[PDB]
Amino acid sequence: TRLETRTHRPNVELCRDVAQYRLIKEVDEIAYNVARLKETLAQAQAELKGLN
Amino acid sequence: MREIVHLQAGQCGNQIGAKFWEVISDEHGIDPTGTYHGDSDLQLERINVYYNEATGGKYVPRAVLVDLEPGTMDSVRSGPFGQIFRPDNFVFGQSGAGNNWAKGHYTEGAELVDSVLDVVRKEAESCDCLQGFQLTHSLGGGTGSGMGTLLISKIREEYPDRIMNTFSVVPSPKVSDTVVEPYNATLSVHQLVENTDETYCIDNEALYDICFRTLKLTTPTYGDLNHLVSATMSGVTTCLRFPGQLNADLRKLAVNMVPFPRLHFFMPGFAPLTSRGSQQYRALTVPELTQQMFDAKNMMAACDPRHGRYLTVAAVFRGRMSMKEVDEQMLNVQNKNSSYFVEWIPNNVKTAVCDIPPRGLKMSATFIGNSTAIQELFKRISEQFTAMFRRKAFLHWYTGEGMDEMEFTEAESNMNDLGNPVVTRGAC
Amino acid sequence: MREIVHLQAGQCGNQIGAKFWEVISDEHGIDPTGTYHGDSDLQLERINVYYNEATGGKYVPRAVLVDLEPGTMDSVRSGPFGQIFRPDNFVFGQSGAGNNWAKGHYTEGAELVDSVLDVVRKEAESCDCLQGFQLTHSLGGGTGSGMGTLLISKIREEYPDRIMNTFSVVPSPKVSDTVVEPYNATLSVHQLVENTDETYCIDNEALYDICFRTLKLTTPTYGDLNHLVSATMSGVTTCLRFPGQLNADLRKLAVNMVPFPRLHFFMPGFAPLTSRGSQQYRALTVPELTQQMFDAKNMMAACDPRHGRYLTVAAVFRGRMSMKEVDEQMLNVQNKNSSYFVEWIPNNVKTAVCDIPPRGLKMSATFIGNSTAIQELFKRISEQFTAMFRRKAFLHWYTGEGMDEMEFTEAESNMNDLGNPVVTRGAC
Amino acid sequence: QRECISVHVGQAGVQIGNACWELYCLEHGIQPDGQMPSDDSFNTFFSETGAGKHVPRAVFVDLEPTVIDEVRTGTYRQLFHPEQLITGKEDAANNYARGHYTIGKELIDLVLDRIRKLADQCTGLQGFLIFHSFGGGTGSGFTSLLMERLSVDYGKKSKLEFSIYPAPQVSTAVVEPYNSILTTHTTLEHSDCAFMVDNEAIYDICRRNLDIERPTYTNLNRLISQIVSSITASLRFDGALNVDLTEFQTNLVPYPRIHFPLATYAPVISAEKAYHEQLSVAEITNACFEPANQMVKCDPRHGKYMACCLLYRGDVVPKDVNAAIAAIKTKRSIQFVDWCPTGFKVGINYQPPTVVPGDLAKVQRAVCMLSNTTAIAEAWARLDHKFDLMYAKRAFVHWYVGEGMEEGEFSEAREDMAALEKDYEEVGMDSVE
Amino acid sequence: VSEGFTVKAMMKNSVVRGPPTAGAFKER
Amino acid sequence: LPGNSFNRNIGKEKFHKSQHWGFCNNVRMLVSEDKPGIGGELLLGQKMKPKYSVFPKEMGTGLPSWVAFDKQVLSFDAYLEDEVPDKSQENYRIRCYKIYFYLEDDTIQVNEPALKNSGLPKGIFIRRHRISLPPPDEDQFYTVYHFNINVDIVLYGRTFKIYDCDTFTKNFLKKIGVKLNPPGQCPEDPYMKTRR
Amino acid sequence: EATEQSKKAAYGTNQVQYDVVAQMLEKEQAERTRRLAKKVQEFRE
Amino acid sequence: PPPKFLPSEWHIANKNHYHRAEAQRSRSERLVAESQRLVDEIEKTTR
Ligand SMILES: Nc1nc2c(ncn2[C@@H]2O[C@H](COP(=O)(O)OP(=O)(O)OP(=O)(O)O)[C@@H](O)[C@H]2O)c(=O)[nH]1
Ligand SMILES: Nc1nc2c(ncn2[C@@H]2O[C@H](COP(=O)(O)OP(=O)(O)O)[C@@H](O)[C@H]2O)c(=O)[nH]1
Ligand SMILES: Nc1nc2c(ncn2[C@@H]2O[C@H](COP(=O)(O)OP(=O)(O)O)[C@@H](O)[C@H]2O)c(=O)[nH]1
Repeated sequence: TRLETRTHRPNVELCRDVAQYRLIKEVDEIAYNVARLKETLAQAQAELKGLN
Repeated sequence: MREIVHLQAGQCGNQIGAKFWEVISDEHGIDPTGTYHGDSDLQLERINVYYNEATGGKYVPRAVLVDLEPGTMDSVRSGPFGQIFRPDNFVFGQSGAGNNWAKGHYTEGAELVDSVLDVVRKEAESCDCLQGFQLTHSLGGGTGSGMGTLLISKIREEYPDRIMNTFSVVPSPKVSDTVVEPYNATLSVHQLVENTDETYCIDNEALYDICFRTLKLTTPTYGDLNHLVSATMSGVTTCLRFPGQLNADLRKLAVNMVPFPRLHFFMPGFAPLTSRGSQQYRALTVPELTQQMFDAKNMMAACDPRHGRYLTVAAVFRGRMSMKEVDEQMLNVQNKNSSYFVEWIPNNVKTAVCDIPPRGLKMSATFIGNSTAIQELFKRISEQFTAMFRRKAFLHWYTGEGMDEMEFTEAESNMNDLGNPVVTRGAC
Repeated sequence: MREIVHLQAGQCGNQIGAKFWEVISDEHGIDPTGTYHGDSDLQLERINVYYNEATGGKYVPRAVLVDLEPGTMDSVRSGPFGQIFRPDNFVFGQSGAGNNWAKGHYTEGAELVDSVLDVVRKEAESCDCLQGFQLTHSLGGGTGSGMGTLLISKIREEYPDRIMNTFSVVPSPKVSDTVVEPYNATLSVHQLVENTDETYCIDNEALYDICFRTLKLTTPTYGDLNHLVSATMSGVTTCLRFPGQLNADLRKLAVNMVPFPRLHFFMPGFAPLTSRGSQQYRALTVPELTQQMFDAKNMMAACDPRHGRYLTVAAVFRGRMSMKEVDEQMLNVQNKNSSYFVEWIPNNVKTAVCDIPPRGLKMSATFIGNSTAIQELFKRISEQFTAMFRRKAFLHWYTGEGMDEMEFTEAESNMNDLGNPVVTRGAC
Repeated sequence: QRECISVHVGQAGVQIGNACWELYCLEHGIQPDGQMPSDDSFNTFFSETGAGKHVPRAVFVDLEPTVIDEVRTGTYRQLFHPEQLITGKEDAANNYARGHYTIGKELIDLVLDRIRKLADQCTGLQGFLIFHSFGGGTGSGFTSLLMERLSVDYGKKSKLEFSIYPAPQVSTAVVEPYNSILTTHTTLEHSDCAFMVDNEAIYDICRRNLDIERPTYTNLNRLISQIVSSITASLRFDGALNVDLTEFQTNLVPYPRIHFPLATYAPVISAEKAYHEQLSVAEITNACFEPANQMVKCDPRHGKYMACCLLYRGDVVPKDVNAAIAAIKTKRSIQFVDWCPTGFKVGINYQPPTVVPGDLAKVQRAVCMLSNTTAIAEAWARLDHKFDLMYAKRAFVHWYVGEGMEEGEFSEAREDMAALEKDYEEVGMDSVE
Repeated sequence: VSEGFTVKAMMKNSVVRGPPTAGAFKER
Repeated sequence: LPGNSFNRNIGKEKFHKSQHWGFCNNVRMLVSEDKPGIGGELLLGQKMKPKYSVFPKEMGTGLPSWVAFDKQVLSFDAYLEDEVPDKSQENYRIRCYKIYFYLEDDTIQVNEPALKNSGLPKGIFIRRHRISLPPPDEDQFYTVYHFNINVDIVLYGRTFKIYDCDTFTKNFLKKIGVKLNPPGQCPEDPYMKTRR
Repeated sequence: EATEQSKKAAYGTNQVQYDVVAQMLEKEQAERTRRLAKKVQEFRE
Repeated sequence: PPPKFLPSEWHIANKNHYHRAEAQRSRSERLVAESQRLVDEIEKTTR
């Protein structure tokens, strides 16, 4: 939502500031961490099958 | 509007057409259920060239599936894109060809051909302005040879001015699957001479060579061989399926590639072909596509083009690309290899370009070649036929189902009759 | 736009060029996957000398890998920069050289050289302006001695006006890694004399003596030795990849350093080399850089330059340096060592500087030397060769593979003939 | 693409081979049965079936049940293909002749058929590693018949042979002298590079180094196995300077006939002792030249070297070697024939030597040398004298002349062998010109 | 000399082999 | 930064070499693409390991899947819907299907069972082949773990709703360790209701 | 001239940094080898 | 009938069941600790 709001800046003010790349790396970092949760959840599910 | 009715004969034609319809459904955005889940409106812009409409906005192919045994219809239906055809179009008979051209032409095929022409008639009347028919069949063997020639004869009698595109699998010299392949090919090329408008000869040994030497696979199957058939089968007809600068439909290719009415046997080619490991390391451009088309290994027929002068050449490109580079490459090929092109046809290369490339690629280039080198194939079938026919083995089925020795003699004399003009055009 | 085709033969050539591609990918900014992650646009401006562009922006080296035994092919792939190479450029066979020049030149090398030449032509016509071929191989042993010389011969016959470079690891004076390496070195030098335009004679013990007396390592690796080779490999071809004042490419070095066509055997040298203790006792400037250049311990061949007068010296510096110091230092070396430079070639030293220093270093400089002192290597090879060829030992497996006595006779006569200019130029 | 069919002919061959496979199976992880527990390096000695059974590329062959009937009911009863082990019914009874001209013509066809099979199932044979035993029937006779046929059918293809050469003072059989001279008279033109080992020497080494004062035959085969793991290593593991089978010939066999390289391992220390040793690349190179670690009873200082092949394995920096080889080249007790300016074929595989739960200690570095020293002539001489001491009063000749061989051969043999004897002396002579 | 449509054909002064003759105007 | 002497040694004890360059069918390729480097380490690039099914120690005698896991298939029952003028009978069908999972090669099959006064295309619905996953992830295939009571399995754009398997599948999946869901009943087809 | 002095200063400091990095890493490899040897010794008891 | 087993196989089977249950529980507590680590690490780095 922050990036979608910052998209609507005017002509010159629409800039590549330090927080813009920080927000892009934030989105990529959250995707990476979420994927690591899904991998750990899949491992936990298969291990629950083994414990059963 | 221009539209084509798709006919499949025999197990080979049925599997080739099933792979073809998988490829066309993927290209035009149709799911295995039938519903359009696409990305661009150009897929729906010209979808009424192979797909009939419906209610519910999801489309049904205009394919008639002919076979003399009721198992390959079940296999095609059980396939992935198999429950997309018209169940009325599943025409089949409770009999067996037995790889007998006599049994595919003068018996039970001759009693199934009435229902075949009925469903063909219904599909052709449910149309606006027919371009023609395309039959997929194997030249050697039963069914698709005998049924193939019988349907082509009846359809050419019924519709005299519509195109006939027959993709025929010619028997290979190195390997074989039917004893009477010389008999069946010899008996079938005669009807393929005066009937079909474009016959494309595809050799299984050449498909072997392309799948192992260029594509460099380990375990290729008939699915992959029929896919190599289907890529060219779609690239020939992509110009009336998608927009493009300098388009060329089937007749605009046929006039430019058939200089004399019987010299319409072609060597097809597809050439953005790369091994899987080396796919990422490619620098795909128009000169590289031209190199791969004209190189004498991507031919899908077992006829080396260096053994005969090219009569006519067709190159149907796909993808956003510069026409100057295309003219560059065709002029350079003609200039550098001038003895392999005929001199009484100045600029014997026809060029077409389409805008939309196949999915997963950037530029495509399908190749059609009418050359002198088909004399090797036609003579090769003639000596195999004379070797099996001098002692008259495997002939009593044909004579008992109702043939005569002069029919086989006429067939071999007419393949020699077809071999002669290909020679006299290659030698001025 | 000048481009170079890289070629590597044998285990020694394969590992040297693998380290060379690692070093030059570090210099140009290419990751192991092939994408470009650089720092300045000067790396990408002339990246089209060693890297063919591809789709997706990944750059593929213009190198052909030749080895009769596909074991070092696996080693190169399993190394760090193994995914960067084209999978089609690995040309290998189902045989082994056995350290036999006969088995690398008159046998299965001949049935594999056609595929090598096809790959070479594919990498040479996908160009606009070719400059030269460079080959890395070992002078003593199989494959690289045999296939290296055969491939140089075939490429020189096909492309007669292009620079041919050969980085050859010569046999040692002290310890042999191949018993028949006098035979291999004689039979390879006989081809290398009347084929190539530049030859870099590199000795393992000389690279090693640089590795300890100058660098003060304790446990080197052959990876470190090929790094020392690759530094000179990159430093020779650096003005054609990076800007500067007084640029000099391969041919501009060749015209200056080859006075007569046979005397093109050079001694490479690369010497901003500071050790783990003496790096911080150092006052790095152009005069001491020239001192380490012209010191007779940074030679990469085991041949003492004080034993023979220099015919020609060239130095390709890299870095932002004033040229008064460079010009004055080379003049001072030529003046203060009068007995080591022949007087009939005034200012026999070529100076060429670039502006982009090797990553990490502020000011670097390569050194290439054609000297009278190359005669000792050929004389040691000749004397070991006549000591072995005298009693006809280790020769029955050359005659059995199909060579003759007269080929050894001609090679020995040619190399002893080559011993005559490289003593007459030292004796005026 | 690097495959090597290994033929073991004779009790020795099988017993020596049954000790090389324990190793090849641990050096590649392949379990006793043949199912790599839980990557493609095994394709030099083990084939992969659909089931996943890593099947060996060998043909254990003997003419008497016993020997092989223990590899078919041992801990490897499910690794070897039941048809790879080709046995017979009646042994050749220490009669080179019986196992070449009588009971040999009965198994040769089936043995050759399985080698044809094994070959096809390979994309690039590096050679046939044979394991005979100059002494008994098979080891003498069959090995000969194989060599001949395995030379026609499959040509050039290297045929490197490993032989248990007779001893200088021990010897088990009384007819040994005969068998040995006969097998050389018939396998001097159909071999390639015959490596050699004598039980007395390995026995001595096992007492002077491993401290085993009572060594058996298994304490011996295990070492012959680590020697082969060295020769065949650059084809399986990684290294700087590799060395394929085809190279151990064009570097060790000078003149055609002189194809009898000797063998010597380097760090044959034994646990406790290694605690006090640095086992450096020079402390193992020099050892390989020591006239005691030599695995064939022969002081090489009383002759002249012709070509050494040092194959190191483990932690061995490119320098250590160069420096060590140079130090050996400066020594006066290591002279080399004039016609060998260069006399070293070096190789450096990186895989550290493996450790079978047995004796030889776990080493971080090791070397195995192959020397064609001329001191092997004293051996051929002694052997010839014993053959002569008996062939005078035509001893044990009825036995051989009855099975089929023509007496003529007995003579012809010693005749040609004398030429080989002369050959050795000459290669040593220098030239004042 | 270049055989056919190979890479050796499209390189500067590359002479190309002609195709073989055929059975027309030839005795049988 | 890489200079002429800037390197490290390694303490590995594993130096296996994999034959990444070979021949099959007398042409030169990469043979495979999924073989590790030196010491069994995966190359930069390739990252795959399960691929096929990862079955537990049931029949873990070392025999492969095509021997120990012999002609034993897992059966399931499902249904679907669509509308295009050439039918079985009527709107809103619960067309019954029998799905088999063949264990010897990890494949699946969909088949048409029998209904009484019914003119369906009768027989095979999907041929035996290894069907991919619904594509967020169109590179993995269907293992045994993605099959259960009362679930939605997506095959070729068709959401088969599996409700009751059969006794052997219950026993086998109970052994493999997946908790089977409580069974459900297929809703009745309206024309089958009018016919019955 | 001051910028030039500064530039040379940067270059030299960076070179000395590289050298110290190398030396420390080597000290590490030295310890690593001793450990490997002592670990090998562990397998001999 | 099923084959009449031996007293040796009875103890071996019981011990192997014991070991399999214990090893599964050990790997299970390993994943419990790793799950706690992942959740805590990602919460802190997100903040
Ligand atoms: N490591 C090892 N070497 C063995 C073993 N058995 C025999 N040898 C060697 O084999 C030699 C004697 O065996 P052979 O000469 O091959 O006997 P043979 O060829 O089977 O002849 P027959 O007596 O007819 O059966 C001995 O001198 C040993 O060197 C063994 O079990 N282990
Ligand atoms: N391209 C392709 N060719 C096929 C396929 N299946 C069979 N063929 C070829 O078809 C040839 C014979 O088919 P044929 O006997 O005529 O089948 P029929 O028409 O049903 O009698 C064989 O030699 C096969 O090589 C396929 O799936 N794709
Ligand atoms: N600088 C350098 N030299 C090497 C390397 N590998 C091998 N050599 C040299 O190459 C020589 C042997 O190579 P050779 O047997 O001729 O290789 P072949 O061409 O495959 O026969 C040895 O004397 C080594 O000194 C390396 O990685 N770097």
